Amino acid sequence: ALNKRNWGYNAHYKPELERSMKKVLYADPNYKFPIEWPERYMAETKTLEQVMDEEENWEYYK
Amino acid sequence: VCGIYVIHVIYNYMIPYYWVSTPLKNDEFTRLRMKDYIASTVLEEVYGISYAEWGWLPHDFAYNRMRGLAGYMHPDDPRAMCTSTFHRKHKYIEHEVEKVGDYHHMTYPK
Amino acid sequence: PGEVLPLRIIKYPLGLETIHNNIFENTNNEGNVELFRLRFNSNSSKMQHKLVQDTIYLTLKQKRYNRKKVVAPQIKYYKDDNGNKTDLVKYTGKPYLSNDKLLKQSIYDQTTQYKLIKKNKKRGELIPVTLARRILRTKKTLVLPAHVNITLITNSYDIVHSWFIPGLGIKLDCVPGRSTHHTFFIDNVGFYYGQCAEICGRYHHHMPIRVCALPFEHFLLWWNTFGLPKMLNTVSRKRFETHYELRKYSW
Amino acid sequence: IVLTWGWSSFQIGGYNYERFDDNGERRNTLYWKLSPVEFPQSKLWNRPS
Amino acid sequence: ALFFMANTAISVPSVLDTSPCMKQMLAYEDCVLDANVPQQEVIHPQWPTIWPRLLTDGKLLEFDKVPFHPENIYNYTYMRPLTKKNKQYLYECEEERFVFKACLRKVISLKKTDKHTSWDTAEVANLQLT
Amino acid sequence: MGSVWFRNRYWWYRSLYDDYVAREAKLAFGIAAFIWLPHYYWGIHLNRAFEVNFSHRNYAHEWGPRRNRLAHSLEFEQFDMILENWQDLEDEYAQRGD
Amino acid sequence: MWGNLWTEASYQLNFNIGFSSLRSDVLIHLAQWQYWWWFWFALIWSFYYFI
Amino acid sequence: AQTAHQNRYQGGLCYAQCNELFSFWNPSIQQCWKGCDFGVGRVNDPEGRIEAQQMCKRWAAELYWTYKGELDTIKDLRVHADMYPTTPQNVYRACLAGVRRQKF
Amino acid sequence: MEVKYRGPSDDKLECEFLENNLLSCLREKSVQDNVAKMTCRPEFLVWFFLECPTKAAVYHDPKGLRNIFIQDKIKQKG
Amino acid sequence: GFETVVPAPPTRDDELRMIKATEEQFLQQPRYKLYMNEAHRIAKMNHGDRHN
Amino acid sequence: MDTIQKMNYEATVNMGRQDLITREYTFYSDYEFIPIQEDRKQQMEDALNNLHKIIHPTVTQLKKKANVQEIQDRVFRKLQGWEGELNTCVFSAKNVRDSNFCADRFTNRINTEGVEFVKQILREY
Amino acid sequence: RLIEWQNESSLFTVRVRARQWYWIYKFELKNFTDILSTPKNIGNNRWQIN
Amino acid sequence: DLPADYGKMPAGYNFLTRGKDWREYDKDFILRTDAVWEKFQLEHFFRNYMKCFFFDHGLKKYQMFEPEDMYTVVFEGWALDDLITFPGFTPTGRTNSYQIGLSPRQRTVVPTQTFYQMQDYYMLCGLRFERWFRCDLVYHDQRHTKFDQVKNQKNYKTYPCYREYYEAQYACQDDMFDFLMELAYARRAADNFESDFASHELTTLPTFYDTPKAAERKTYTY
Ligand SMILES: CCCCCCCCCCCCCCCCCC(=O)OC[C@H](COP(=O)([O-])OCC(O)COP(=O)([O-])OC[C@@H](COC(=O)CCCCCCCCCCCCCCCCC)OC(=O)CCCCCCCCCCCCCCCCC)OC(=O)CCCCCCCCCCCCCCCCC
Ligand SMILES: CCCCCCCCCCCCCCCCCC(=O)OC[C@H](COP(=O)([O-])OCC[N+](C)(C)C)OC(=O)CCCCCCCCCCCCCCCCC
Ligand SMILES: CCCCCCCCCCCCCCCCCC(=O)OC[C@H](COP(=O)([O-])OCC[N+](C)(C)C)OC(=O)CCCCCCCCCCCCCCCCC
Ligand SMILES: CCCCCCCCCCCCCCCCCC(=O)OC[C@H](COP(=O)([O-])OCC[N+](C)(C)C)OC(=O)CCCCCCCCCCCCCCCCC
Ligand SMILES: CCCCCCCCCCCCCCCCCC(=O)OC[C@H](COP(=O)([O-])OCC[N+](C)(C)C)OC(=O)CCCCCCCCCCCCCCCCC
Ligand SMILES: CCCCCCCCCCCCCCCCCC(=O)OC[C@H](COP(=O)([O-])OCC[N+](C)(C)C)OC(=O)CCCCCCCCCCCCCCCCC
Ligand SMILES: COC1=C(OC)C(=O)C(C/C=C(\C)CC/C=C(\C)CC/C=C(\C)CC/C=C(/C)CC/C=C(/C)CC/C=C(\C)CC/C=C(\C)CCC=C(C)C)=C(C)C1=O
Ligand SMILES: CCCCCCCCCCCCCCCCCC(=O)OC[C@H](COP(=O)(O)OCCN)OC(=O)CCCCCCCCCCCCCCCCC
Ligand SMILES: CCCCCCCCCCCCCCCCCC(=O)OC[C@H](COP(=O)(O)OCCN)OC(=O)CCCCCCCCCCCCCCCCC
Ligand SMILES: CCCCCCCCCCCCCCCCCC(=O)OC[C@H](COP(=O)(O)OCCN)OC(=O)CCCCCCCCCCCCCCCCC
Ligand SMILES: Nc1ncnc2c1ncn2[C@@H]1O[C@H](COP(=O)(O)OP(=O)(O)OP(=O)(O)O)[C@@H](O)[C@H]1O
Ligand code: CUA
Repeated sequence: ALNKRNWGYNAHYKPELERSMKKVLYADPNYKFPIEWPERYMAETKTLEQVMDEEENWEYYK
Repeated sequence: VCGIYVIHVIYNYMIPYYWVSTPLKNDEFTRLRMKDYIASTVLEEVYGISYAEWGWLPHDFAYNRMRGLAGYMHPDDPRAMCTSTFHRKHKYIEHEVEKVGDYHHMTYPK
Repeated sequence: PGEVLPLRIIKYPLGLETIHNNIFENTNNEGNVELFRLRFNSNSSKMQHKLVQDTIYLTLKQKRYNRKKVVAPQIKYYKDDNGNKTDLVKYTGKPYLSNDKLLKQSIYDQTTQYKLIKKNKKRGELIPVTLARRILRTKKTLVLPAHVNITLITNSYDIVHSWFIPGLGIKLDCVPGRSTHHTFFIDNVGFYYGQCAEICGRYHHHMPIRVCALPFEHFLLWWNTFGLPKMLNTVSRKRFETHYELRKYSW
Repeated sequence: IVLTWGWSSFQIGGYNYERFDDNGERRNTLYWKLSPVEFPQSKLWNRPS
Repeated sequence: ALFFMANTAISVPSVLDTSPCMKQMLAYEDCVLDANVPQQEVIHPQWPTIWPRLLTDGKLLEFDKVPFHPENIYNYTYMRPLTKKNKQYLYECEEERFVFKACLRKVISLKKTDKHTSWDTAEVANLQLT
Repeated sequence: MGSVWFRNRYWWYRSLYDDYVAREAKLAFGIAAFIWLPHYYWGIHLNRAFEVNFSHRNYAHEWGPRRNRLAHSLEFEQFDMILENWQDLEDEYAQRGD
Repeated sequence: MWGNLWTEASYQLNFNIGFSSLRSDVLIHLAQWQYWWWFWFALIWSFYYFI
Repeated sequence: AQTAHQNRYQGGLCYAQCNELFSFWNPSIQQCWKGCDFGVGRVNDPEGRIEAQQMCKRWAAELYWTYKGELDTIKDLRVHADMYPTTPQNVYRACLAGVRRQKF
Repeated sequence: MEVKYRGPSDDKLECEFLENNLLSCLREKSVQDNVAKMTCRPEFLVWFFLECPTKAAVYHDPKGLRNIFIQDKIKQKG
Repeated sequence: GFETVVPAPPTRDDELRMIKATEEQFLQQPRYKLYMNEAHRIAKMNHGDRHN
Repeated sequence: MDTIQKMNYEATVNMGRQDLITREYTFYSDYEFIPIQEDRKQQMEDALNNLHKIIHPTVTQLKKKANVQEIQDRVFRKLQGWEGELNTCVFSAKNVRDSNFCADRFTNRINTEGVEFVKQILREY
Repeated sequence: RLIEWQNESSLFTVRVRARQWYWIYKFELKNFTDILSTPKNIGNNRWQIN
Repeated sequence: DLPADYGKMPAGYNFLTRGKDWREYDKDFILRTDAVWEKFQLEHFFRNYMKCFFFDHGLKKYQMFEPEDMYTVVFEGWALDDLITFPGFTPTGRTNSYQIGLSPRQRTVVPTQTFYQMQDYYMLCGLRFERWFRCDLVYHDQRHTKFDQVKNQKNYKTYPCYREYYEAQYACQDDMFDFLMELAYARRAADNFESDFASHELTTLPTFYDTPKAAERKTYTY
């Protein structure tokens, strides 16, 4: 437990302002990031048209 | 001392050179890397990072830490495997990294 | 020699490409992976085409500075040169870089100034090498980024040479027939001069080197504006072409 | 001749150079924090190089 | 070796950042990175006004008399208008953007005046000495 | 230090070189105890200068681009304020219609 | 000289005794090592002076 | 070089298990050590193990260029002695093996 | 990296060019780039403030900006 | 030839059992036999026993 | 088309037309043989496609490249023996009739013996 | 340790050729894409690839 | 309490703050006493660092030249050539001012560890070129038929030997690559495959890797 470290994984934004909406959105357990952290650093495979269609059809979880 | 050093150099560099001299059907790369590991991973040019503070000052130590991480980022490197880790703080004083392993990128030390 | 046989059966290599974890790379039109290929020879008494040279290199030739007899004015012609060249002259000027970093029109004879400074320049006992670069002038300085590793592959055309930069303390022996690889890392923004450090012959003394390590933004600007256009100048060369390339590849 | 001059000349010279010449600093520079440092004398001129 | 240098100046600390709105800028940049918008112009806090078309059409450059031959998704990232997902994940970062813009406006409003007397010897107050 | 640690000092002198320079070797300590102070202090100063240079290099490498981006954003914000004022003036002009 | 950014790294004078430049990390390390090389000769120099 | 310990002996039994798993000339031992470090303090937790696996995915992606879905579509996750870290799939497999070998 | 100091140039031609670029950018941004052709140069917008503080102050001045807008409208109409 | 069925990834209990087995083997390794930790260590030890 | 498109089309056509210009150059001292006919070429391609169709399920199901490599090596040894037979027969063939006879023999030998051997080895695997 | 044994890890490759009596520097075509794919450091030490 | 839809973008929301009051954000940031001095220093540094171009009173435009030494810039400012119009750091006017690092490495088919001890890399270059030519002897004539060199570039597939080609190019200098390309041309013209000439495997010593069951030789574990 003492030696446990994050090693730079999933080091997303950590809000400091009290009224920043992220400070509540990240607290919300049912929050989906735009892309998974491992995939955030991997090359895209879908074509431009497919990506645009997926983004257009995407719906916010709330 | 010179004779022992020369014997070690021979064992690592001269005799293994003759093991493979033609293309190999099976496991050619494996055998080539087997014969090359003993020569390319000699401690003379690998050991020393464990006591890098002898020559690297704190700020210089952090800069050289990031530089070495970038240089040895390549996974396929037995020399990097045998080299001492760069994920550590200067023993005298650290100014950049407060805790080891608490980064924003798995590769960049900062 | 021996003639190309009428038919050859060639095994398709397997496992060369690990993309998407697909051992088989060739699939038949009917939807079946192909393990073998049949290659047929027609017109056996025929020549074989030479391998097409598909290697593109941006090449900079660094040579010693050449004296200028006359300082020609900057002249720009009209665009849309559908012919060999446009005789009409759009702009003609004599810009000079002032101490204010402005290209102002010169009110002096540039050739006269050049001749006077060539003949009777003022020197001193303790003059910095920066202001005294007599035997350290070249053209097309090599521009690199700073704070990043670069792989330098050293070689020679005729005999052994030495690429020497004392400012960086880097000495690389360029030997014919060898492809020695070196790691190059400049941890600061700076301009470095150098000379050759291996007897080569007539102009061993006069063979300088100029290497400028710049912040990545300036390096990328220089690349896009001077080098990247040249890499396609061999086939396509125009202002619109350069604009298209720089818009298509934006960093 | 042997000891005191040899072991104090370079340090005295560097101290005086820092005093009276700003260790050869080239002025007209901006934001010393970002600017490089012009080091004091470090090569022993009195010692045989 | 062990103590060949014979001394280490541990006292000399890492020089502290003193820029006015560095923290706000870094927070906004981190929020934008989390949003993961392919366009880079969003790095500027005033992107919706500097490039208004980024929300409607996405055409930020006039491609007149110049060919437009995209090859993949990384060719003309600045020519693609923001989608609903990008707009949502950027709206989630408005609070940081407002603070950053307010800090920038305050810095702009602040001006030099003859009242200041330590302007010449401001390096000590800036902590340039070690 | 040296011969005193040995209970056979004659053997200590003989087995090394069969030569006797002990007088000078033991009188040199007094001079050596103070000949090093100027060099040591100048070296401390030089090491501090090197440390400051390294810290400045690290700070530049890490923050110079950040400062440039901050300045760029500040100028863009100035332009944004000017643009807001220009939009207000244009709206007023459209409403009035000279 | 890249604009107002002076990229020149060597400003040695006609009678330079040290390295051409000290901006490079390698040269900085070499200069520091050379300076501290002569620091560890006090006892030997005193002994030779007495001899 | 990129591990959490100055020498492999400082690391616990996981480093020895990695050495046994991979041949002495195979540099996948370093990736196995990275997996061990990721799994330190997480294997004994149902969420910690998944977090360590995701850390392995991220580490492989940062080490080598990779596409989306390759690591998910890897056919066999097992590792043999002569497997080298020449591909993201191999790096990920070695990291997973290290995480599995990790005890605490 | 040593950067040498140099105050704003305040060159007449340079500031005129920068002011023309700024005016074009303002005209396009007022309509939100609803124009046949775009001529905005944000880099030159930055350089305008970096190099010509006097014109920036005039633009910030409510009266100066009003006069500039009136003159621009008159020129466009004529 | 034919390929055997590949088992699903082991669970934490299976990992613990494997760790215990490896520890038992390491302890069983004789002290006076100097064999390096590697994939072929057990094969090398068997070869050495046959050679002895 | 734009200038870039025209250049790309020109490059593609020139790269494809290498044989067009290479045909004009021929060597006098050359053991010229009778090329295999187009019908026989298509028949042999169809036989190869049939072999690939028979082999596709087992190789696709297999997950280790070693077994696929062994199967490929064995099938290649058989096909290479048959290829040597075909080459020696066709090269000495003195007419298109003999060339067609040799090609028909080769393709029939494939379709029967190679098919049986492939089925046997696949069942073994 | 810093100035050697890092050829495998470099941003791009430059070929330096020496001739009688000038230098030649060659940038391979892959250097263009290597430079285009350079990671950017933004935010609190975060890295992004565009 | 929150409205249960906190963070949702309102329909038709526009990213405009034309009439926003910034006084409410004053307490969310802290400015040091030398904010004005810092602003002026930032402006000075940006102007003197990012400005690699110079305005010309003749063309009424910004022009630039390749990096030059201080001697050339100072003592030959009146004699300059190759001036080119300044195009801007980025097409859209954004900032390229970032700290760059090292990009993730490319997967390797022929490892450099085969001859990594040698810094010359001549053996590695030879091996990589041999492997590339082995792949070429298979795919060279199909390159123009069903690969990148097809006329219909829309349905194009990357040449299978691309990675081997790039690795060989990296390992080989241009002159050695030209030598090897001449050898490759001769070998392709002869239509010679190394398989039909190789008989040294008979004289090579046996090893565990030569076992008749290569597939069963390997042992897999989790
Ligand atoms: C060109 C010209 C210019 C130069 C150009 C440059 C040229 C470059 C050339 C480069 C050449 C490279 C090679 C260099 C080497 C060459 C060597 C060579 O050729 O000659 C061979 C030469 C031959 O040997 P040597 O040097 O002659 O040996 C003699 C000894 O070194 C000497 O020691 P010794 O034991 O024989 O005699 C001394 C001893 C003998 O004296 C004694 O009798 C001992 C007494 C001990 C007790 C003292 C206290 C008693 C108190 C009593 C009560 C008092 C009253 C009460 C008061 C109470 C309150 C105050 O007394 C002492 O001084 C020792 C005292 C202990 C010190 C530490 C004490 C710490 C606590 C404080 C105690 C005292 C103060 C407090 C007092 C009370 C406070 C309350 O050297 C060698 O053998 C080889 C040397 C190789 C180098 C490494 C050597 C390591 C081994 C140790 C020796 C180190 C020193 C010598 C090094 C050599 C240089 C000096
Ligand atoms: C009588 C007392 C005996 C004492 C026992 C020790 C001495 C035994 C006899 C001499 C041989 C000593 C060999 C030691 C090293 C063996 C292994 C080896 O070479 O590799 C390790 C190392 C090499 O390590 P490496 O770099 O190859 O590392 C291998 C591991 N990887 C690949 C992962 C990095 O050997 C050397 O570096 C040799 C350097 C030359 C000098 C060696 C001096 C040894 C110590 C002094 C011995 C003095 C003997 C005097 C005898 C007469 C007087 C009594
Ligand atoms: C057995 C033989 C062994 C021989 C070993 C080899 C010895 C080699 C060294 C020999 C040194 C000889 C003495 C040199 C004195 C130089 C003093 C000098 O200029 O200052 C240097 C140093 C240089 O420091 P600086 O501050 O002047 O300048 C540094 C350089 N700048 C400024 C450019 C960065 O200054 C001092 O040391 C200042 C104090 C000097 C005090 C002593 C003055 C003595 C004057 C000469 C002797 C007296 C005159 C009559 C002599 C009659 C003799 C018969
Ligand atoms: C720079 C500051 C000093 C740093 C400390 C460095 C010294 C570290 C200790 C080294 C001990 C091992 C030395 C090996 C070589 C011994 C050779 C020899 O003749 O020994 C047999 C001797 C035998 O001497 P003997 O006189 O009893 O018998 C020999 C005579 N016949 C043959 C007639 C019998 O044993 C010793 O006395 C051992 C002495 C060890 C100390 C070193 C002696 C040399 C002078 C330096 C003294 C240093 C003191 C250090 C104190 C501790 C500080 C941490
Ligand atoms: C069995 C072999 C030994 C074990 C392996 C040791 C390897 C690691 C250390 C090797 C390098 C040692 C030198 C470091 C740099 C200092 C050099 C120096 O001062 O030399 C000048 C000195 C002489 O020059 P000097 O007289 O100018 O010394 C400086 C004088 N003042 C203080 C006035 C400035 O060297 C010597 O002759 C003395 C020996 C060196 C100094 C030793 C100090 C004690 C430390 C313990 C030594 C015993 C070994 C253990 C080492 C600790 C770590 C394990
Ligand atoms: C010219 C006459 C030549 C006559 C002999 C020629 C025939 C072949 C002889 C082969 C002898 C092999 C002996 C192996 C001994 C292994 C011992 C051991 O346990 O090692 C374990 C080590 C490490 O392996 P390990 O320790 O992991 O293995 C476990 C070992 N046991 C079971 C004991 C625990 O083995 C090796 O390192 C492999 C063998 C190394 C051999 C080194 C040879 C050095 C040669 C120097 C240069 C000589 C040039 C001569 C030029 C002549 C010119 C005319
Ligand atoms: C710790 O302190 C120390 C140092 O730190 C400074 C050290 O560096 C060092 C290292 C130093 C060394 C190893 C020694 C270095 C060398 C030294 C000191 C010697 C240097 C000497 C010189 C530069 C002087 C050269 C000598 C000369 C005679 C030159 C000529 C000068 C003069 C005045 C005479 C001119 C005459 C002529 C040219 C000839 C004219 C006459 C004739 C032809 C005769 C005609 C005949 C008739 C009959 C009329 C040490 C040892 C040290 O202890
Ligand atoms: C002290 C006791 C311990 C043992 C001491 C051993 C000392 C060995 C001394 C050998 C001297 C050989 C003759 C003198 C040669 C001097 C010049 C030289 O070495 O030239 C270099 C040359 C290498 O040729 P090159 O074309 O450069 O190819 C190498 C590529 N890396 O070099 C060569 O051509 C190398 C030739 C090597 C021949 C080796 C033959 C024996 C092999 C035995 C295998 C191991 C088992 C048996 C060991 C028995 C030991 C007695
Ligand atoms: C012609 C020759 C005649 C004989 C020789 C006489 C002396 C001549 C002059 C010698 C040269 C002096 C000048 C050059 C060396 C000193 C340089 C110096 O002091 O630099 C500063 C340095 C510490 O500064 P730093 O913090 O690193 O940098 C920031 C500065 N604010 O300073 C330091 O390191 C701090 C120093 C603190 C004060 C030290 C006082 C020493 C007193 C000694 C008493 C007697 C001996 C005691 C010995 C005890 C140990 C055995
Ligand atoms: C006084 C001045 C003169 C002294 C004589 C001259 C020679 C001096 C030699 C150096 C002395 C300094 C001490 C030794 C070096 C210490 C630093 C070091 O090298 O440490 C790293 C490494 C051990 O690292 P690592 O294996 O990871 O540690 C885990 C241990 N369980 O280090 C190693 O490789 C460790 C090697 C251990 C060897 C042990 C030899 C037998 C002694 C065992 C311990 C003592 C037994 C006696 C009783 C102790 C308890 C009372
Ligand atoms: N085409 C390739 N691309 C990249 N790496 C390869 C390639 N071929 C082999 N390797 C490396 O060589 C090692 C051994 O290759 P081998 O042919 O034995 O693998 P395999 O049977 O396909 O399966 P595995 O990936 O499990 O080893 C591979 O693990 C990989 O490290
Ligand atoms: Cu070229 Cu010396």
